[PDB]
Amino acid sequence: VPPSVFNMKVILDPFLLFTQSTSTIVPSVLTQNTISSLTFFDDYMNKSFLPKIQMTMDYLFTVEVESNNPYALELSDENHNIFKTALDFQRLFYNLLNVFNTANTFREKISYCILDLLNHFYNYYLGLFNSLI
Amino acid sequence: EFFQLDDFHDSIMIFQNLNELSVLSGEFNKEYELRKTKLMYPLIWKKNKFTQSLSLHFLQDYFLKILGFLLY
Amino acid sequence: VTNNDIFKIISISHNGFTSLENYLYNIVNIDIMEHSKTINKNLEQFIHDQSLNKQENEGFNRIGFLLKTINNINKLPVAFNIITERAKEEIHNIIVKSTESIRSKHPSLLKMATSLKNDNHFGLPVQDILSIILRECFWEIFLKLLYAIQCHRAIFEMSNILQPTSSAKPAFKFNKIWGKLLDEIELLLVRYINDPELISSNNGSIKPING
Amino acid sequence: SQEPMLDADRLRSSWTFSESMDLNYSNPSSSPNSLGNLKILLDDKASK
Amino acid sequence: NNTNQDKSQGCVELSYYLKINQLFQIISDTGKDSEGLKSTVEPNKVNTISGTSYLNLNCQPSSQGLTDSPTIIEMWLLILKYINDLWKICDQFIEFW
Amino acid sequence: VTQEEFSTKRLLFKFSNSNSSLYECRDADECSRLLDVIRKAKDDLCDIFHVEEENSKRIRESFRYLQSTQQTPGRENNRSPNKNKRRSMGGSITPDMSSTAQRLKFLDEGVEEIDIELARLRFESAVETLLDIESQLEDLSLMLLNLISLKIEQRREAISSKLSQSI
Amino acid sequence: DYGFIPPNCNGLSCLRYLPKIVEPILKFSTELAQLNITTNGITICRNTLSTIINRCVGAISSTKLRDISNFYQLENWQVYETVTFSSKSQDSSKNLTFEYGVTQFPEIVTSFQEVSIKTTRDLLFAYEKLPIINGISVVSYPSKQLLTGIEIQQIISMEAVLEAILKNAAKDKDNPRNSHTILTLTNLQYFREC
Amino acid sequence: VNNKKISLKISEATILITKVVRILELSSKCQELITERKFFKVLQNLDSLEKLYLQEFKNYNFQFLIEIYNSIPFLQKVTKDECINLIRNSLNLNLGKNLIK
Amino acid sequence: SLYELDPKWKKLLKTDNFLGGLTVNEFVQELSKDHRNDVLIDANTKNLPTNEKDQDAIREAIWKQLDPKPYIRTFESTLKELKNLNEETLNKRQY
Repeated sequence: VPPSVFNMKVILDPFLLFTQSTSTIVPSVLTQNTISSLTFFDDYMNKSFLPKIQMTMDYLFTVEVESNNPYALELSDENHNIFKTALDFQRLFYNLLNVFNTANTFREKISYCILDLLNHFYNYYLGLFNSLI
Repeated sequence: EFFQLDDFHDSIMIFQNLNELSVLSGEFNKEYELRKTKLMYPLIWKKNKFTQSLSLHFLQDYFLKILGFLLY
Repeated sequence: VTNNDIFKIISISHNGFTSLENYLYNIVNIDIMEHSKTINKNLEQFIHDQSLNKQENEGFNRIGFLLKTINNINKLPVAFNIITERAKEEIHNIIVKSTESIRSKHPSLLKMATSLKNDNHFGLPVQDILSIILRECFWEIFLKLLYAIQCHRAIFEMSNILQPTSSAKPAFKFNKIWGKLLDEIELLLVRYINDPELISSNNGSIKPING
Repeated sequence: SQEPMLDADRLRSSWTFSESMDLNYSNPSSSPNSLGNLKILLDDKASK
Repeated sequence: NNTNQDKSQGCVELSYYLKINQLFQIISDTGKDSEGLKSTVEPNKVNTISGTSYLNLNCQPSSQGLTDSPTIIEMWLLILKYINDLWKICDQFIEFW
Repeated sequence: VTQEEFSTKRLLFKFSNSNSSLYECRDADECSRLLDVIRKAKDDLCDIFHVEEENSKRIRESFRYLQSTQQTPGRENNRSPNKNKRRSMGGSITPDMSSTAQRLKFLDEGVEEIDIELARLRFESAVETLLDIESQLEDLSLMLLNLISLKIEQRREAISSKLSQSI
Repeated sequence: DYGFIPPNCNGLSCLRYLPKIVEPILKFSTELAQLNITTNGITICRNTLSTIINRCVGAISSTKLRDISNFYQLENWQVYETVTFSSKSQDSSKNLTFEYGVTQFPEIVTSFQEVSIKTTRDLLFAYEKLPIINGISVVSYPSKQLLTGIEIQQIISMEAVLEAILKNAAKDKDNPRNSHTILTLTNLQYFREC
Repeated sequence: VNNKKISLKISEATILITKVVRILELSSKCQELITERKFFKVLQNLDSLEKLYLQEFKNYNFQFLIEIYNSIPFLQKVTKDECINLIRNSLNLNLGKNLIK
Repeated sequence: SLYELDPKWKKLLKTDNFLGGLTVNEFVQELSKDHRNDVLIDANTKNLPTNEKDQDAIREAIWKQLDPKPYIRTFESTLKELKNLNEETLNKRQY
C-alpha cells in the first residue's frame, strides 16, 4: 500500500483518551433503547488498526531491503549483509516496541512480528534461492 | 592527488539527501570512461562491440600503460 | 463542567514521568471511575429529573437544557433544527476547531514530517517532548465530543422521554439514532486522518483528473 | 519474546517507548482472572 | 510479574540494569556529586567522560530503576495515589474538626 | 480589510480569515474616509496594538522557552544524547553569542569543517583543529556550551572509530 | 513499596520514591494529630509513626543489602573504566595510575545515597515541627536503633567484600581470565582507600 | 503635537524594529548567496535561514521579496546549488585525467 | 553604498516619513517593503531559465539583488532609521 498513512503506529498518543469515550458512553452504552451499532471499539481496532499494523510492518521491512546481495561491516566476519543487521535492528526495535511482556500482548501482534520474521526468512531464503539456486 | 576530494565533499553535502544526488556520476563516469577507455585500437568496444592495425609497439606501451593508470 | 478535571493538568512535582502519575495509565479507565462520575451524572439528572416529574456536577446540563428546552412553545420543528444543523456543522466545527487552535497556537509543525526519523520512530517523542501536545489535543477532542453526545442523549431523552411536552418524541430520538450515527462517523474519519505527520487536515481542495 | 535488557543497539535502545507500541490491550480493562497460565503459549506460536 | 517467570527469581540486576551508570548519577544528581569528585575520571576509553560538575545537565528523565516500567507503575501508582488520596482526606477532616 | 479601490473606487475588500467581504460603500468619499479611518484604525490597529511590544516581547518570552528548560523540571525530562531539532540559537533571535561560544560557534562550524575534513579522509588537520577546539573549550568554560561539547565528543568518537578502521 | 519483585532496591526505586510516600504520610500524621483533638490518640500517632517509619527504613536497608550482594555479579565485565589514583610509593614516588574497575565507583555511590535516605529517616523528625508541640517523633530519636543501623550498614559493607570474594574467586574465572586478574587486585587495592 | 511627537517616535520606533527584523533576514540570505565555491555551509546555513524567514520568525505577510524569495528558495538554492555541485567535479572528471601515460 | 540605493526615496519614502508621517504604518510596513524607489521594480528576478548561458545565475544573483538593492535600501532605510533616529532625535526634542 502507498503509505500515506492509515493512522500510523502512532495511536499511542491518540488511542488512550479515545477509549474513554469507548468506556464512558461505553461504546455503545448510553445510547438509549434502539439498534445503535455499539462496538465500534473495536471494529477498526479489529479491522483497520490490525491490518494497518500488518502492512505497516511490511513497509517497515521495505525500509530494510537496501538492494545488496550482500555487503556489511561485521567486526567478526563478513555477515552479509547490512540486510542482516538491518533485520536485527528492526526486530530488536519493534520487538521492544510492540511487545515486551505478556506474550499476547496481542490478538496476533505476536503473529504479526512472527510474520515479519517469516518475511525475513523468505528474503534471506531467497538470496540462497538466487545465488546458490 | 585530491582525485576524489571533490567527490568526497560532493558526496557529503549531496548525501545529506542521498542518493540520486550522486547517481548521475555513474553516468558521467561511464561516459568519460568510454572516452578515456577509447580508443587507439578502438576501445570503448568492451560492451559487445582495420582499427586493429592502428596499433604497434609504441601504441602498445601507450595503450596498456594508459589503461593501467586508468585502473590505478 | 464536571468531566475530567484535566489530566495531564499539571505535574505533581516532581514525579514527572510514567507519563505522569496522572496518566499513564493510572487515569483508570477501568471501567472508569471517571465514567462512574460522568455516567453517574447523566443517569442522575436524566432518570432523576425524569423521576422528578414521573453545582451538582453538572447542574447546567439538566438545568439550562430544562428551563431552556421546556420553555419552547412550538418546539417540534426546532428540535429538528438543532439536530440537522448541529450534527454535521457542529461535529466538524469542533473536530476542525481544536486542531485549528493547536494548528496555529504553538505551531511550529516543525518536526515537519518525522524530521525523517526512521521509520518506525513511531511517535517516538513521548517521552514528553512534542507528543505532550497531541495527547492534550486529541484528548480534548474526544472529551468534548463525549460530553456532546452525552448531552444529545440527554435531550434525546430529556423531553422526548417522555413527551415534555410533545408525544412526537422521535425527532431527537432520530437525533440519537442518527445523532450517534453522525458523531461516530465524524470521529471515525478523524481516526483515518490521524495519518503519520500530525496531519493537520485543514485543506479542502478536491481536484479532478485535470489540474 | 525476550527483549531482554539491551543497549544494543543504535540510540542505546532507539525504541524504548513502548506501550506495546500502541495498546494496553485494555480489554475493558475490567477482567482480573489471570487463569494461572500457561507456557506462556505454545499455541503453534512455538511452531511459528 | 512474572507469570511464566524468569524463574527464579526475576531480578533485573537493576543496580546494573539501571545503575551501571544511570540515575546512579541522575537520581544521584541531587545525590552526586556532593564532594564526589573525579580524580581523572574522565573515563578515558570512550563514553562516560562528561563528569565535570554542577550541572552539564544530562539530566536523565530516568525511566525508572530502569526496567521497572510496570513496577514504577506499581510503586508510583499504588503508593503515590493512595497516599495522595489520604492526604486529601486528612485535609478534609482537618477542616472538619 | 484590503484597500481595493483600484478595481473599483467606492468598494471594499474585507477578507477576514476564511472570508471575503465586498461591502461596497455607495459614494467613494465614504470609501476613502472608510479605508482612511480604517487606516486611522491602523493608527489604532497598526499603531495602538499591532505588536509594538506584543509579538516582540511575546516572541521574547515565548521564544525564551526554546528546547528543554524554562520550566526546569525535569522529572520527565532530559536532552543529553540527541540533537532533536537542535535550536540554533546563534542563527536565531540571539543575533550575539558570547565570544567564547561565538568564536567557538564558528569553530562549531569549524567542527563542521572537521566533518568535511574527516569526510575526505584527511584526518590530521581535523584532529589538530579538534585539539584547538578542546583548548578554547577547555579554558573558557554558557549553558548550550555543554551541548556543543557533547557534539565535540561525539565526533571524537567518530575520529577514533574512523582511524581505527582505516589503520 | 516493592511493589513488585525485583527492583525497589538495586534499582534505586524505593531509594528515590520511598522518600515521597514516606514524607507525605509523615506530614499528614504530624498535622493530623498536631490538632490536639484530644488526647490519648496522639499516643496512637506516636506508635503508628515510628512503626511505619522504622519498618520502612528497615525495608530500604533490606533491599539495599540483598540488592548489593548481587551487585558485582553480572556487572564488571568491563575494562579500567573510571579513573586513576595518586597513591605514593614506599619512596613516595607517584606510583598510581592505580585504575580502575568501575565496580569500585558504583558501590561507592549506592551506599552514600542510602546514607542520604536513612539520614532522611533518622533526621526526618526535625522538619515538621509545629505547636502544640504535638511533636510526635524525635528529631534524633532511636539510639538503640541507630546502633542497629550501624550494625546493618557494617553488614552491608561486609556483604560487599563478600561479593568481591565470590565474584573474584568463583564467578567464575575471569576478571578477565588472568588477563588482568590483576584487575581484581586493582579494584581491591582501590577499595582499601575507597 | 505632543501626541504627534510621541506618536511619531512610537511608530518610528516600531517601524525601526520591523525594519531591523527584515534587515536581519535579508542580511542572512545575503550571507547565504555570498557563499560561492564552498557548497558545505550552503545547505546548513541556508536551510537554517529558510527555517525562519518563510517560516515562523518572519511569518507575517510583510514584504513581497521576502515572501517570494524565502518561499522561492527551496528550488532555486536547493536545485541550483545541488546540480551546481553535481556538475562540480564533473569538471574534475574531465580533469581526471589526461595524465594517463 | 549611500542614499543612492534609495535616491527617490529621499522623497518617495522620506517625505512620506517626514510629513507622511508614516501613513499608515502598514504602508511603512508593506509599501515601504514594496519600497518606493527600491522594490517597486519588484518583477522578473528570476533565476532565469533557460540553460545556464541565459541565465540562471545572474538572475539568481538578481533573485536576491534585493539583498543588494532593497537591503542597501532597507539598510539605507536603516540609515533612514538613523534619519528616523534623527526623527527620534527631534522627537526626543519636542517631547
